[PDB]
Amino acid sequence: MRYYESSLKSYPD
Amino acid sequence: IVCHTTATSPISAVTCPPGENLCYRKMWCDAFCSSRGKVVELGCAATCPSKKPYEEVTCCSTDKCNPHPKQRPG
Repeated sequence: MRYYESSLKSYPD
Repeated sequence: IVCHTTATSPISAVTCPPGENLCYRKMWCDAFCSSRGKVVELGCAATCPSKKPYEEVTCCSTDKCNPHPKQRPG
């Protein structure tokens, strides 16, 4: 659930 | 030039000419600094603000120049 510095699909884990 | 907003709710590049002369990429840490690093909360701004403690704010003035490592292509 974040547009972190390595993912853009709201990943929970 | 337009900027994306990861700190609003979803993420989208909206023109921010009224006030913010450009965009800004921020980073820090969420509820718990995971091993994945911080987050990527860019947006619009008048000038790269915040720069005293550990806030790594950034800037970008170009056709949506706030693309972070989101959809890792390849």
